[PDB]
Amino acid sequence: MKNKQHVAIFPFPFGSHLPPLLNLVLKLAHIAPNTSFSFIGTHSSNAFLFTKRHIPNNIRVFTISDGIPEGHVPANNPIEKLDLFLSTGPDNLRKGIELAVAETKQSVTCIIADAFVTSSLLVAQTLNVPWIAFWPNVSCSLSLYFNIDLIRDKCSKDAKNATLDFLPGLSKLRVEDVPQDMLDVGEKETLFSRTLNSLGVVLPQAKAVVVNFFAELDPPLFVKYMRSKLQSLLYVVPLPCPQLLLPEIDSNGCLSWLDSKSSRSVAYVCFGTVVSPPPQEVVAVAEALEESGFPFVWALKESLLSILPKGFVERTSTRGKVVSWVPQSHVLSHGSVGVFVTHCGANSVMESVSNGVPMICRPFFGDQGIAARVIQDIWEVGVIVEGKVFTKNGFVKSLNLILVQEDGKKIRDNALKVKQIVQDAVGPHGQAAEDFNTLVEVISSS
Ligand SMILES: O=c1ccn([C@@H]2O[C@H](COP(=O)(O)OP(=O)(O)O)[C@@H](O)[C@H]2O)c(=O)[nH]1
Repeated sequence: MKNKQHVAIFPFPFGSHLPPLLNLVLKLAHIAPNTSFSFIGTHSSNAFLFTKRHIPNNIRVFTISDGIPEGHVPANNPIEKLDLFLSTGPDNLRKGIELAVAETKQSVTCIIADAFVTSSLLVAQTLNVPWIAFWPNVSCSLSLYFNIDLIRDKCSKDAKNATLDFLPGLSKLRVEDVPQDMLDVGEKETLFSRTLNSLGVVLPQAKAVVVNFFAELDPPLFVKYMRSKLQSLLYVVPLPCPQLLLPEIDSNGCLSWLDSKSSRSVAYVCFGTVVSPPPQEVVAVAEALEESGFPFVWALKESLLSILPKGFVERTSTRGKVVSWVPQSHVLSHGSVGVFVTHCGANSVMESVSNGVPMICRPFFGDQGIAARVIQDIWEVGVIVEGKVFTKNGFVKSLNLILVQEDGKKIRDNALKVKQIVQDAVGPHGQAAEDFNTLVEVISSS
């Protein structure tokens, strides 16, 4: 009998949403070489993922519109391109289905999609195939979308430090941690925010929800609560499969520089690929790093070099490296790194906890605030920077606490314990290995 299984995949075609989904598809394609996987992105997302990359013969890449008409120039803000893509609706996605069907000569039997591409659920329903939602954001934020009215009410009435006890397992979360996106009502709403707010209604329609994280790290009560809301909740280990990686390079010599440093002594600083930090906070980070005396690696976009203090890079040249880009996952895996100063993007957080590196957190947008709260108050593997924004004195204090002070010992110890938990979770007999098998069988059975 001819195998005719054919999975169509729709990433949210933007930045750090891309590698985690390719990673899952590579693992699925490897274990089911007789199954077709059709990865449907935009011209820009495909260039981002596939330019210098060999892919398995059962993965094929297709291109759909990004929703930016020729001639249009989006404003310099992270949401516009997201809105324009989402505005293309299910018909754009169905152009991708068409291309995949024409190439494979196989009808689609199953769709895997980043949960933000809610239009692909309509596509799956039209085709009468299961829809599998992929969740690469902070795992704990799933609960928010089932409690929007309660959350809005509490954020409008109660104190900023009031806890969200009505969320099972997440009583440590506070009003101040809530994504502003989900509170905005009226002109401030965007197609993006409206799409995320629909997740409470969208996600229970998924055959399964696949979380790009470790179940062992989420509060068990939160996991139980989410199971009660979904048809199936699966946790597939987010660590990279062999074929996701390129040969590691180091054009800045970060790793060799780190080799010259002592165990857990270096502060690694990075705000990710999206955050445009306030210039005043960039200056504060520099002043604090210099004042602290600690060795540091700061991955900083080169457009921001002009606003660093005059002579800062030069004065700190013998103890610090300020560079445009680093192999971050390999930097975080280096024994010399003692703290990660982060915006708390989900992928950065994953890389940090899996490598036993404690964090100093300054969440900027989206669900970073949720991640920061989990890091400080649940896992207890880091702190939210003193004052909630970078200041020279506050950041210096946070650096001292984690890197050197006896008062930071508990956090340092916890980071190591969490690393061991992750190491024990990725084993062949782990529940995550079972969840992966479960997902493979959903695809097989489709
Ligand atoms: O100099 C850098 C800066 C970032 N990253 C990677 O970019 C991703 C950042 O995604 P995250 O979800 O942390 O935040 P975002 O950039 O999407 O805000 C992570 O995989 C980082 O390891 C990197 O490799 N080198």
